[PDB]
Formats: sequence, structure tokens, C-alpha cells
Amino acid sequence: MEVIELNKCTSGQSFEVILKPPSDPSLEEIQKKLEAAEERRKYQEAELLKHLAE
Amino acid sequence: MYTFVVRDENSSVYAEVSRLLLATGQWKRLRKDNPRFNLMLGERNRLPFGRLGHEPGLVQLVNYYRGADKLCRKASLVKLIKTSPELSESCTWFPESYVIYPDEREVFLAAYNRRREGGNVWIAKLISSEASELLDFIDVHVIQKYLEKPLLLEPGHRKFDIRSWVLVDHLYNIYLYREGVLRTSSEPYNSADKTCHLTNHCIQKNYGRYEEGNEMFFEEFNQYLMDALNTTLENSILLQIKHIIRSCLMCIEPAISTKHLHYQSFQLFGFDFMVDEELKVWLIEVNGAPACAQKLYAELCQGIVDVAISSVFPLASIFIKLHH
Amino acid sequence: MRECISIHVGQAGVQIGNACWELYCLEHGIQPDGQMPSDKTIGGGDDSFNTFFSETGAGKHVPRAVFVDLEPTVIDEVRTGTYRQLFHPEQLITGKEDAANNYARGHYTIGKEIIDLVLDRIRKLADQCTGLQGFLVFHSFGGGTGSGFTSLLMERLSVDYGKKSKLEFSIYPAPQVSTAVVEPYNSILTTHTTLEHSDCAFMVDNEAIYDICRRNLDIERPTYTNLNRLISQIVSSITASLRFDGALNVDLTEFQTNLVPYPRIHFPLATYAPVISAEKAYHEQLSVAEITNACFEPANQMVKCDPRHGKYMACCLLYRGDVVPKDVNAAIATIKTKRSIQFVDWCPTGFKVGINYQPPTVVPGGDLAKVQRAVCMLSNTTAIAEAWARLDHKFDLMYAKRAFVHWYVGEGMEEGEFSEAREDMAALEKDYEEVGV
Amino acid sequence: REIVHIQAGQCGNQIGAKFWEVISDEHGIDPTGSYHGDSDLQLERINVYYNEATGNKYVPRAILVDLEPGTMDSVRSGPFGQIFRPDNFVFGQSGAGNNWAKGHYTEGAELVDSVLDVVRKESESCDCLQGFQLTHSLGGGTGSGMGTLLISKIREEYPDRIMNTFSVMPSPKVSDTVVEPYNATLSVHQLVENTDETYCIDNEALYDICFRTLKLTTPTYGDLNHLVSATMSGVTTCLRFPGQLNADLRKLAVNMVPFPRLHFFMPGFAPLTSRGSQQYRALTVPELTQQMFDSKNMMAACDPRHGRYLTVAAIFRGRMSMKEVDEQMLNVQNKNSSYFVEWIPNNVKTAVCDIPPRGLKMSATFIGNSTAIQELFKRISEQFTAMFRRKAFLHWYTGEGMDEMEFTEAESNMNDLVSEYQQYQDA
Ligand SMILES: Nc1nc2c(ncn2[C@@H]2O[C@H](COP(=O)(O)OP(=O)(O)OP(=O)(O)O)[C@@H](O)[C@H]2O)c(=O)[nH]1
Ligand SMILES: Nc1ncnc2c1ncn2[C@@H]1O[C@H](COP(=O)(O)OP(=O)(O)CP(=O)(O)O)[C@@H](O)[C@H]1O
Ligand SMILES: Nc1nc2c(ncn2[C@@H]2O[C@H](COP(=O)(O)OP(=O)(O)O)[C@@H](O)[C@H]2O)c(=O)[nH]1
Ligand SMILES: COc1ccc2c(c1)NC(=O)CN2c1nc(C)nc2c1CCC2
Ligand SMILES: [Ca+2]
Ligand SMILES: [Mg+2]
Ligand SMILES: [Mg+2]
Repeated sequence: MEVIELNKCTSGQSFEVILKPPSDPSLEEIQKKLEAAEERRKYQEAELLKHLAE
Repeated sequence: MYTFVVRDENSSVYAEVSRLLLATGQWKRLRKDNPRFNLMLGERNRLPFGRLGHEPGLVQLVNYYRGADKLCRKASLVKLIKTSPELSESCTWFPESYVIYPDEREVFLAAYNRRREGGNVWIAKLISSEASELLDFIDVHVIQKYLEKPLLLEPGHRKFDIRSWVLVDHLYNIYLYREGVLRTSSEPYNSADKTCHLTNHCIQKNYGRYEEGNEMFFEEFNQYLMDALNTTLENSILLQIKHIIRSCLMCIEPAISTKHLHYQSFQLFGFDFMVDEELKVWLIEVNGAPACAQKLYAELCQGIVDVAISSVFPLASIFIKLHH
Repeated sequence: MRECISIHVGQAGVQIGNACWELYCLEHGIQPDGQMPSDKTIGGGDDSFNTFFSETGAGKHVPRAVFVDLEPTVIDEVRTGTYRQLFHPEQLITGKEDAANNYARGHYTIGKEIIDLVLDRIRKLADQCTGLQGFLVFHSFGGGTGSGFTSLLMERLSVDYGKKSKLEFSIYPAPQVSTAVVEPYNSILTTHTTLEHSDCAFMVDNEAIYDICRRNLDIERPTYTNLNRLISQIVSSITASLRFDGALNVDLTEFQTNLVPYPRIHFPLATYAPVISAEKAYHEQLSVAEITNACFEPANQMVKCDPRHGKYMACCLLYRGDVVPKDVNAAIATIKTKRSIQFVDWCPTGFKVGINYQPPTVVPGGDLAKVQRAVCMLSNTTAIAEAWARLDHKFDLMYAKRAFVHWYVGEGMEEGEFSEAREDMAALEKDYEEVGV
Repeated sequence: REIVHIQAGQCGNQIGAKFWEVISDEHGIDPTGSYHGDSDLQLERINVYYNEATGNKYVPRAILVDLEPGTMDSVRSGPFGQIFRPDNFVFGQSGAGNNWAKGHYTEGAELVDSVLDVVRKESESCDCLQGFQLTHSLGGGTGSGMGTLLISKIREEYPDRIMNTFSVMPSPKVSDTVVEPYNATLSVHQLVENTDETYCIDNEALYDICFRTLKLTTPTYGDLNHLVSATMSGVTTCLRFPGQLNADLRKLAVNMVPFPRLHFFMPGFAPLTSRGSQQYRALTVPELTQQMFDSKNMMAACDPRHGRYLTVAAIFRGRMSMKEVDEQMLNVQNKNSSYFVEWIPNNVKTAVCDIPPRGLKMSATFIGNSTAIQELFKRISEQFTAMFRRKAFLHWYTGEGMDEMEFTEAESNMNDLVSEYQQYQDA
């Protein structure tokens, strides 16, 4: 087994052992979808208050 | 009560296991996709092992070993025997085999050319000499040495294969069913047409001449070996079979064992063997979803409940344990 | 030195953050009032622990942390707890009403009201950083705040800090300890929205740590305090390299380099050993070989799965205690001959090992006993996809009947986001199987 | 997270008064509003149902509504009557005469605005209002007719708050008038639209329990209300006391209601106890679990084996092994998995409170959203149709301005509710 890149310090040791070798959306778009859902909420509430007005 | 589900209705074996479980009065069956089961008699393809063992308050058991397909596929078995040092390339009970992709072609051709200096009959899975024919027939298959000198029963000069049923429980105990069957060829064996060369039940449909259903069981075959060859089934054949079953399952135990798993597995295996004219046993294939013989369905399936199911879910020997 | 900011969202994120920061102070020798007599550079410095702590003129060591919850009763216990002096009031943010186990209520309705405040408080910590690497985000999959608001936060952190890494410590839902029936919905929704914004996510199935507490700690009914003290031990093992001198996993980018070759497959499996009960009078201390062998038992993993029926892409061994490289290599040699450890053909078969000589630190009066050596294994195995199969199947059962969907649509969410999130999960499952078969 | 309690009509105020009697004793508050308890678990979440008053008295956040002064004067004379804020008494003089139309359209319209003024003053003082809980019957006129008019108007002013009700269903076994199926069918139509959670307290189920199980030959309303007050205490345990689950009304609705219209819960209680009767053997955890699921313990006269549980909630109260509670609850689900829908995984959630109710060392309260509740609505739909096919007694309602068309609409909607509960009984 190969043991490579052994680094030692006073806190401990680091190394690597090898056995076998190989064989975003914009802020503009985020706010737009946050307000498209708020629009849908206010619509659904408006339909409720319209129904209660009847 | 215990609860179980059935996800393979085409399973002749576990159809009988379901009836026996229900008749106990301590097992009730749920719907296919009800998660609150104790036992799963699952499907054969893409069984969801990743969903087992996550129901609180339920000990879950399944009738299949995840990863056992590497022993029950013709291509997987050959790769396993060659690459596993427990079995090795020098394995004395497996015929020479090579995996061909329509590969090992160049390495295979070297053996077939070394077979030209001398018999060179092979089978692909069909049967042919020389071997150039079968390659164009293949165009995944596996080519294997055809056993040209098999043991032939008399009267009839017949070919046969030996099927042994093996159950491995949640503890990885290996249970060999004391009852096996010889699937006979009711056609005389011709060394120079595949009805005599292939011993499959469906291929035989001279059928039924010497015994009912072309199925000779162990009692008659033992008496034949005594009268004809002055030996017994135990000494001449069954010792090698138990060695091959033991060796094959001990090899893959680290890969399939459910000893410390959140769910448990058992599985019924069907081992098929070939016997040559010198009473040497050869393993040909392993089946992960085998069907039993009608004469033995009642006894074997009852032994599955006793040994594999009731051992985990107890209520209010027909096997030979292979020791390791 | 480069700083890391921790963000704790929802109940699970806050209480686990409590456990971690309690453990950090004990390891680094920081007192509940923020004082650290070990520190000789008063008022600042670029030591390794300053990655997680800032320093004031009075000598206080302040966590680079922000706690967010849409409902105040959980963070209020932090405001009056043992470490109340540790945190500044501005880095503890609470709302009035929570998300009610509703992803859409935490992401859209209530999340919009508080997101700009949190990012401002987050910006106040980043302005005290000379070289910010990124963020560690602690949250739950099932919570309405842990799922809904975190995904909204992860979206905005990618916008405001594009060149920074973002790691997750996510609590996978387990019905044994959860009180919400719609956690598969919240989990799939938040995994879909966060996937492209998270560079590395360490999942912790509550079922796994629950049974570990039952089996190995002799605790009949483990509480969140039992669970979180064990979780923080694993988290500390993972973050020890960022807080201590060493050469392995020194920055957040090295986590993705060493563990995540495929961006979408960024869910390493964590296995930890030994977990020993403090009430066990007689205990035989386990060797390097025994604890390294335990890293391959599913009973010790943070997610119950079978790594034998998958393939590895990377594997780190993080040792704490009396461990030397000679014994690690001997243990690895014997383990390879006896276990099914299959790497993908485009990866080298090997382990990156990090050893910290200081043994694991335990909370006084806790359930964990002091061990002479422990190890946490980080292994990116395709076997962890079993948890996605479990989660997606439960999602499929409920969504086929549109059960509870009206709660999410009633918060402005469209029914299309469900199937959009589920198709992404379907793509993730096939990516795993393509690599692992 | 404060809750505004409202009680309307004769039945609503009598079970409402007994509710405040029971939970004031649990929280250690005397009739004078002073606290004289031992544990501080009694005061941690006391803000949910009580306002802290002068001298640190505790005044219930309760609003008492009726169209006649009779029953409400009985409340003020009752054992805890002086604990209620006197300004929250709102009453007319005409009464409603068991007439849904009088309560909902004529007599109750005169009084509803003054009720909303008291509701508004209680809500503006709330730090974070959860919603409302209403106690009322559906067979009378005030609690049924005016109660639903209040619910409709409360939803208009507070559209983002939870509406919870304790609704007593009529039964010919405990019948005041023949027109009770009319008032119930008219009220259920309103409850389907304008409430988030309704506890179906069936007077038929309360009668059979008092008769068949408790061996009371002639049950009074006091015997029926003893069962109501025990259930109301249990179902509100996780709202009033701290535990591993500090529940609220919204989380309760989100987790119990998979489809908005199917929000009618079968309550259940164990052990069943008769008044003034002391039994000295505490029940084991297996016994509480088996009984609380028994049909004989359901407060709605429905056979749960005729349907399937969509969601289940359970409260165990007392000193007991929570592990044994886990084992026994998991046992019921794994032993009767047929009666829980498989398309809502892990649809049973349980909580444990250390403080038991008065008189019992161990108790269990059952909250079930079962599709078998359609039997209750079927029963009332049959009694409704028997009279309505002859338009019998309709003149009492048309004389207050109602049209036959409104009865047909209410009949249709309840039959639709029955069909919708039948939709998921087979899926
Ligand atoms: N390990 C652990 N899991 C927790 C803890 N608290 C909650 N959970 C899990 O988190 C899930 C519920 O999410 P929560 O974090 O409680 O909810 P939230 O993030 O506050 O969101 P909302 O309450 O809905 O507004 C459940 O599956 C719990 O099991 C904790 O302290 N430790
Ligand atoms: N190397 C070989 N030498 C001689 N005969 C062989 C042979 N390989 C196969 N056979 C014959 O071929 C028959 C069928 O082969 P095989 O068992 O692989 O197919 P199969 O898998 O479809 C039947 P099963 O699944 O029940 O075992 C065997 O019964 C045997 O008689
Ligand atoms: N359980 C119970 N039911 C009651 C009580 N009082 C009345 N009822 C029922 O409620 C219906 C009568 O409604 P009621 O409240 O008296 O009319 P209201 O005053 O106009 O609201 C009948 O079906 C009664 O059986 C009570 O104290 N307890
Ligand atoms: C079906 O799954 C459920 C069912 C109910 C709830 C929850 C999940 N979860 C909650 O937070 C609220 N809740 C509850 N509410 C209230 C007020 N009393 C109780 C519970 C559960 C136990 C008693
Ligand atoms: Ca310093
Ligand atoms: Mg919360
Ligand atoms: Mg009356």
C-alpha cells in the first residue's frame, strides 16, 4: 500500500493510503417567484371574501 | 399474530408457504404494499431491500438474500469463481467457462486452440464442436466445456442432472434438503439434435418411459448405484455436492450476510449438478428462485416454515446442516 | 486563516447548534462567559480556532454563528441558557408564529417577512471576516422552518456569496421521534430547492442515532438531548480539521474536493465509533483495528444502509486520540481482505486519513464515556440513495391522493412544484444507480 | 399563542362552563381566579386559555353568548361563574325557540355585532392569536344558528386564524324537538366550509355510553356533560401543558386534515367513568390503549371498523412508561393495519403528559379522523329527509324568511360530504 503526503504537526498527523489506482437563479427571479405566490395567496383570499360577501 | 405480504404470485414454492402460514392461525396476510409486515415474500426483480428494516416495532424478514444474484446469473457465477481465491481459477468442480460479449474471447480461443492439438465440445447459454459456429449464434452469453462423457443410467443410456434444494436461514446456516431429484433424459445419449443433450423438463415434451415425469428420486438412484456400480449415493456423489454447496455459499457470505443488518434474509436455492462417468460431480448453475417437485412440495415448504420462518417468529429434521 | 459562519435554522438546527457550540467550547477551553485563558493574543489573532470564534477587546470568544427560528420558544432557551453570555443578542433571530410543519409557509409566507433581516444579521458577521470561506447550515428536513426557510436562505446565500462554499448538516426524518406527518413533503421540496446551492451535505437519519442511543448507550427512550449530544460528537469530528492544526480538510473547499467528485452526489455517509455508555463500569478500550472495523458496520452509520451493495467515490478516516499511521495501515490492510469495499472504476481505491492526538471530548454528566481513541469515517457511497428511495416512496404514497396538498397551495405554492421537486429526486436516484451499478 | 373560547346557547354554555371548571382545577385556579397550586407546569402555558388580571388573577379568555338570559344566569350562579369577565356576557332576551333561522338570520343578527365587539377586544390584547374554539349544539337555535353565523363572521374578520369547534350532535335518544335534524343539517353545511377542526360530540354516543357501559338507567345532561368535560380536557392537554410536544391549533389541523372538508374528528376517552363514582384500580397502559380504540369509548356513535383512519392523535396522562406507550401504540397499528390508510405513512402520533386529570391516576384521550364518521352524517341525513320529503315543520323556518331551496342545498352538501368520506374508504 502506498503511503503519500505524510504531514505531521504537534496536534496529529495527516496522510493518504492508496490500495489500487483507477481503472444559480438571480435575486430578481427569486423575488419574482416569492411575489407570484403572494399574488396567488391574495387572490385566494379575495375569492374567499367575495364568497363571504355573497 | 404475525403478518406477511406476498409480492410474487407466480412462485409455486411460496404459494404453498403462504397457505401453510395462514393455516397456522398465527399468521395473517396483508396487501402487497402494506409496509407493516413481519415477512416479505418479495418479487424477483428489483426487490426493494432499501425499504426493509425501517418500521419501528416490527422485526422484518425477507425470503431473498440481497446480492445473491452474483451466484445465480450465468455470467456472474463464472466471474465469481475465477476472481474469488476461495474458489480460484484452478477450481476442480466447475467446468472451463468464459464470458463472451456479443469479453474473454482471445483468452478463450487460446484454450480452444490448445484443444485442437488433442475433445473440444462446448456449450453456450447451443452445443457445437470447433466453436466458430456458436460465436455467430451468440451475436450476454457464457460458453462452457460440454461434458462429453457423462454418467449414463441403465437401462436407457440416458443423461441426467441432479437438483439439490438448499435453504440458508437468517443465521447463515446452510440446510441441504435430504430429498433431491434427477431430471432424466428419456432419449439415449448420442455423441455424434438437443433433446438427448439437454435435460430440461420443458425440453422433454420418448418422455416418461422409465419413471413418472422423468424424475428419479434419491431412493431408486441410490439402489441403482448399489446394484450397478457397487457404491452409494452418499459416498460417490453427495459428498462432493455438499462440498460445492458449502464452498459456494461460504465465499459470498461476507457480501450477502444479514447478521448485523436492520432486516434479515433467508433464501431457497436450487443447485444443479452433473455427474460424469467417473462419479465426479460438476456444478453447472445455481437458481435463486427454484421450483420444487410435486412429491416434495409439502415436505420442503413445511421445512421452510420450521427452519426459516418460525425460527424468527415462533409459534405458541428434513435438512442436512452443512457445517462451517 | 479563513473564517466559517454557522447558521442554525429551525428547532432541530438550533438545539443541535447548542450541542455543537457547547462541545466546541469544551474542546477549545472556552468558558461559558466567553473567556479563554489558553488564548494569549487578547483581542484577536489568526489561530485555527478563530475560524469559528471571534475575539473582542475584553477577551471574549464569540461564535461566528446565527440562530434563526420563526418561533421564539426554542431560541429563547438559548437566550437564558448556560451559554447566554456567549452569543450577541443580534445573532439570535426569532419570529412570532412558526411554519406549522409546512414547507410553503416557511419558504413563501413567513420566510419572505424575515429573510432580509437574517441576511443583514448574517452580513454583520461576514463583515468581521478577513477571508470568509462559506457557511455550515444546520437544519431538519421535516420541519416547516428547517425545510422551507433554509431553502430560501440557501438561495439567497448563493446570490450574496457566490464564491463561498455551503455545507449542510441535515436531519433526515424518522417517524419514531417526529410529530409531523408531512415530513416527506417538506424533505423532497427542500432537497430539490437546495440541491444546486449545497456543495456538501451530511445527512443524519434520526432513526440511526436513535437506535445507536438505544443499543450502545442503554437508553430506553432517547430524548433530543441524548440524540444531539451524539450528533455534535460526529459534527465536531467533521469540523475538527477546520478548528485545529492539520493538513487534511483545512478549508470548506477541500470537503468537496476530497468527498464530492459529482456535484449532485454530495451526500457523504458518516460512520462513527466507538459509542460507549458512561454508565458501563467495566469497559475494555477498543483498538485502532476494532474501531476502524466498526466504521463498516451499518449499525454505526448516521444512515442505515448497506455499503456492500453500492460503490465508493471517496473515503476519509478522521481519528481522534491515541492513533498512529502504522496501526491505521495495518487495520486497513486486514479490513480490505474481509469486507466488500468496491470503488467506482474512475476513482482510486484508498483512504485519506487525518489524526488529531487530543482524544474526544465529552460533556461532563453526559451519556458518552471517555474513550482513548475514536474515528469518524466519511464515505461517499451510492448506498446512501436507499434513504432517498425510502423518502420518495413515502412521498409517492401521499401525493398520489393529493393528501395535505391543499395546505401548501393555500400558502401560494403551486401543485407543480411538488412534481417538479419529485422529478428532480427521481433524477437523483437514477444518478446514484448509474454510478453504483 | 392565545386561544379565544366562545360558548353559545344552552348546550354550548353548560359544557363550556364545565370545561372551565375542569381545566381551572387542573391548572390550580380557584373560583375567585387566584392560583393555589403546587406545580409550575400548571402555569407555564396558562396564557393559552387565561388572561393574567389585576393582583395576578387569571381570567378565562371566554365569551358567553346566548339569545335568552336563562342558562347564562345559571352559569354566573355556578361554582366557577364569578371567574368569567362580566363584560364577556352577551345575551338577548327573545330566545331562538330551537329555530336555526331565528339564530342565524333574524334574532341572532341583532346580537352578533355586539358579540364580535367582545371578540375583538379579547383578540387585540393577544400577543399572538392562534384562533378560536366554540362550544355549541347543532340541534337548537342559538348555538346552531347563531353559532355558525358567528363562525362565518369571525372568519371574515380573522381569515388567517384557526376555527375549532366542539359541536354536539342531536339524537332522538336525547331529543328536545323534532326539528333537530333540520338545525343539524343546516349547521353541518356551515361547519364544512368555515371550520378547521370540529370535534363531533354525538349525544347518541354519550347516551349509549351512559346506558350500556356506565349502567346509568336514566342519564341526565349532567351525566352526558361529565363525558364531554373529560374529553374536552384530554383533547386540549397538549395545548395547555408543556411536554415534548407543545402543540397548537394550526399544527393540529395541518397534521390531522388531509383534505379541507374532512375535518370532523371522532373523540374517544378511557377509562369511562360515571360521576360521583370512585374506582380505585388504575388501568395498565395496554388497557388504556385497547379501550381508547374501542368503539364503546367513541364520543361519536360510529363503528370505526366500518371505515379507515386517515389520521390519529392520542394523549396519555399520568405517570407511566413512555416506552410501554410506544410499544402498545405500535402494537395497535401493527395488529390492525387494515384500518389505517396506507397512503398516509405513520399517521398515528402520541404524546404523554405527566399531570393526570382529577380523579384518575392514568387516562387516555383519542382523537380520530375516521371515514366512519359518515355514519353520523348519514343518520342525520336520514332523519332530515324523512321530514323534508313531506316539507314537514318547514313553516317554522319559512316564517323567518327562509326558502325551501336552502334546505335542498344543505341536504345536498351533507350528502356530498358523505360521498367524499366514502371516496377514501375504498382508496
Ligand atoms: N436530532 C434532532 N432532531 C430534531 C430535533 N428537533 C426536531 N427534530 C426533528 O425535526 C423534525 C421536525 O422539524 P423541526 O426542526 O422540529 O421543525 P422546525 O424546523 O422548527 O419548523 P416548524 O416548527 O414547522 O416551524 C422531526 O423529524 C424531528 O424528529 C432535535 O433537537 N434533534
Ligand atoms: N457443461 C455441460 N456439460 C454437459 N451438459 C450441460 C452442460 N451445461 C449444460 N448442460 C445441460 O444443459 C441443461 C440446461 O442447462 P442450464 O441448466 O444451464 O439451463 P437453465 O438455467 O435454463 C435450466 P435451470 O435453471 O433449471 O438450471 C442441463 O440440464 C444440462 O443437462
Ligand atoms: N350533551 C349535552 N347536550 C345538550 C345540552 N343541552 C342541550 N343539548 C342538546 O342540544 C340540543 C338543544 O339545543 P340547545 O343548546 O338547548 O338550543 P339553544 O339554546 O338555542 O342553542 C338538543 O339536541 C339537546 O340534546 C347539554 O347540557 N349537554
Ligand atoms: C396524525 O399526526 C399528528 C396528529 C396530531 C398532531 C400532530 C401529528 N403533530 C402536532 O404538532 C399536533 N398534533 C397534536 N395536537 C394536539 C393539540 N394534541 C395532540 C397532538 C398529537 C398527540 C396529541
Ligand atoms: Ca487570540
Ligand atoms: Mg419549530
Ligand atoms: Mg334548550
